[PDB]
Amino acid sequence: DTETKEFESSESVVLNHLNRYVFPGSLLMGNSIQDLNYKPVFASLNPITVSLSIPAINQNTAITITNPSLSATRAAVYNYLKTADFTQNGQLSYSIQQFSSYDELKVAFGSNVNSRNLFGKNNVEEGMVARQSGFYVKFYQTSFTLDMDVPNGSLVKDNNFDSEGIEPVYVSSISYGRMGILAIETNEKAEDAKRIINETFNKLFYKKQTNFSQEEKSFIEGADFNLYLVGGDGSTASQSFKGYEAFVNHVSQGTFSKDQPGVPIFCSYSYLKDNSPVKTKFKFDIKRPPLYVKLVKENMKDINFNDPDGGIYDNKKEAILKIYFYKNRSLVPTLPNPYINFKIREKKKKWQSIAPVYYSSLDQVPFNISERILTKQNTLQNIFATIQTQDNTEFSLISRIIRGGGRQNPVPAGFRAIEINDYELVEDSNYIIIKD
Repeated sequence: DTETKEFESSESVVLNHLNRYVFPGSLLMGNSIQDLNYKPVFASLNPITVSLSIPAINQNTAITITNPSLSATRAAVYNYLKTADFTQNGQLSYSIQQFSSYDELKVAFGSNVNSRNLFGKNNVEEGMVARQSGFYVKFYQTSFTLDMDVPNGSLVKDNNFDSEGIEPVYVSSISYGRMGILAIETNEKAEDAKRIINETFNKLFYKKQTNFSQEEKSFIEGADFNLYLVGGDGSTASQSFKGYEAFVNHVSQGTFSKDQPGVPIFCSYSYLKDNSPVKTKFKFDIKRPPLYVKLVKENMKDINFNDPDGGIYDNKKEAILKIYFYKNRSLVPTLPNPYINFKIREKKKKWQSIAPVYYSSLDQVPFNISERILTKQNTLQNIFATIQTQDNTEFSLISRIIRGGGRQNPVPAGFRAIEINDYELVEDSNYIIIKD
């Protein structure tokens, strides 16, 4: 049981192991950019004119690459920056979004990249956020950008090239600098997590401060972090840590220079055919995670109405039945999923006799048995739900035993009436029962 999700991207995050294919005019297979399995198309390329923008200082220029290539692009940029003003920290930006599956981070990367495998995932719970709440933070510093002009005709010189009948594409714009995508898992509630996360990032990443409150410090020390960073310091896979000082080192601004001016962090593509912009429509399915339910008795009351002078002892046991919902076996609370019908079995054991019957055990009583199933639905407002079994009360009778021999032989023995109700969850295809 999955959830299909569709998004469209005109821009892709450049993974650390692929930045060699990302430069202005880089000609690639039209079917190799969606899964980041870049396949260069070998062709003779014409000169290109690209606009170099340093948005942190609000400056722009125009460099020319006669023979498009990564080396010519590196040489062109440096030989401009070595004579011009540049930036140390670039243009900062971050965006905070909640997520439940690491497959949803595909959208943050703007491609059909195996995001869960990239973040160390890959039951379906393996690719699911474990703690109460999950948020990812896409933060980046843009040092400079390269944006091609529309070619005057074709970017290619000769149409004699092997693209395997696939209409090729070429890298038409690139943004350079440093980018991280930080997954955060907190047992805190989402409203509080989102606020604490925004507050701590405006402090460290933006303002470079570290005067966190104890609330924010406790959030950091108790949160699970998993970062994928694109940069000179970037790994090919994510990195899972759990530390404040580790949090402060990683979320901190990076530095740029004329010798290290930033790596390709995201890029856009055009078609070689008509020089039109490229946009991909993606579709991925999120396997719905399981629902765990536990039946519990609460507000339990054991009442004894005893008449030792008349040899009658009435013991009534009661409780409020309650089902609790969880997203995993670690009892992380969750709001129930819509349209699940929670089923509770009531097995009743009833017996009575006008005259005391001296059974040595309740396993000897000839009980009259009856069973029914209660059904609870539409409970999507709380991480638990009360199970009503009677009229005019949230309490359910667990036990009701009256015994005794009467005024004559006023012993606490014999049996006059027994009613015993046993309760359990009924197996369903939409939830897994947890019974202690």
